[PDB]
Amino acid sequence: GPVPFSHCLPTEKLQRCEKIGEGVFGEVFQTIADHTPVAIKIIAIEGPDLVNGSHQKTFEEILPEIIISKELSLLSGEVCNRTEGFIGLNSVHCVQGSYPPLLLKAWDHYNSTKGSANDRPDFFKDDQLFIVLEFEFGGIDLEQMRTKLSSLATAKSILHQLTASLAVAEASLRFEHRDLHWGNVLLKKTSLKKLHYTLNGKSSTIPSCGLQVSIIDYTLSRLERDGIVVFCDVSMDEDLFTGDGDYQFDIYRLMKKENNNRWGEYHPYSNVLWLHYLTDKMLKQMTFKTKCNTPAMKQIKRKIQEFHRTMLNFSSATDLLCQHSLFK
Ligand SMILES: CSc1ncc2cc3cnccc3c([N+](=O)[O-])c2n1
Repeated sequence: GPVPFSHCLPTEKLQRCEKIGEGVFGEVFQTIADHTPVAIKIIAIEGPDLVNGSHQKTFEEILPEIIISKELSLLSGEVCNRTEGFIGLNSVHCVQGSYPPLLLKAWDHYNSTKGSANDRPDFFKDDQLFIVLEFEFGGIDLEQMRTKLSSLATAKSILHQLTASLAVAEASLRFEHRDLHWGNVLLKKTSLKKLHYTLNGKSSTIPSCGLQVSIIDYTLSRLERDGIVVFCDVSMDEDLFTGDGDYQFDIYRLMKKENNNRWGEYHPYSNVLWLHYLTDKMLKQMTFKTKCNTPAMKQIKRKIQEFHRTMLNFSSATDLLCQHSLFK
């Protein structure tokens, strides 16, 4: 059956919770257990109350995110198709109860300093169900790092980490992220110079430039094992395809064109679209502490422009990884 919040967040862990993120879906908290930071994603399910102005998902509607989080976490421990480029999933729990007052306290501090688009989650009764996803702490998203990266050299490492991770997932799981906006790319300092991946049994390395990328948030994602497909059917969604003000909202339209509004099919070009969006973000909205002033740097800049100009003529992240000149 379900367990109380205390099962997931004993006193200690609860008292150390800071809010780090939010969406229509719910709330993300940072905390510490065994000296180790973790992120807690908390989602209300099965209830009749609107939350942040939308209906709660049923268990059946939240399953696909649970399944896909697990599958992509497991790639860190595989052999033929191995990557750490997704986020480690420590645990999943179904929780019953009102929202812990100590989580409300973390929620209020966030609302005060940063401000929130969400309802104060203080209106839940003691029968309310939540899914609690605990992740390894993956760092801070690429959006919030807009002005924080050192040079375009770092950009190349990020795009390489992202392409390799998506390629490994393509080969293993026929995976599409389908919502890889720069909010869903996390960066973390690493003292490792090379990062390792295996694709179809063949191991290579990517220079880190002191960063480790983690792809998050599998709420729109798709994959399959033994011809069983797990996905979010957005065939009948309206709002997803009517956004503007950012290349992001074009990718929703361009995905729907590629797959003729059939979201069960495998179209790995969706990964190429998102990688083009991210490459576009690197050149147009990221600003670096050190511009390209030396000759070897202006080369890296030209190769990323060339990437941006060409990558849409590749059929998958796999095709990019193995055929694009940026990665030779
Ligand atoms: C879904 S919005 C969000 N905002 C911020 C986050 C930060 C995270 C840090 N580390 C690991 C996971 C993290 C997640 N997540 O996957 O739910 C985050 N999610």
